[PDB]
Amino acid sequence: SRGGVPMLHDNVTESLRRITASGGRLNPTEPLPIFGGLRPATSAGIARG
Amino acid sequence: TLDVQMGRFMETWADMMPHHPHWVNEHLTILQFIAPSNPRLRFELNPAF
Repeated sequence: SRGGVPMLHDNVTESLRRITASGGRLNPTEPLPIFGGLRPATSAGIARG
Repeated sequence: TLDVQMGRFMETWADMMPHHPHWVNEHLTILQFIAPSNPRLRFELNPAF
């Protein structure tokens, strides 16, 4: 969720949630549109935590 | 022969490669090829083939 400012380095911290989100279940996205309430994809139903 | 297509060898190893390394993975301790959700595993397979 949003509020920030633009743009003179991107695609390698693009190596940073395409190279960041580590160590557990499920991990994120590539292309970056804007400004919403944001209902997306499929995840999981219940066994421990 | 071995002087020309040679070492000018990398150049035409740039019709080619700076995207760094995928099953390149060979150095740490037990976990970034035993945790849950990843691009490069559908390959390193069988006791056949």
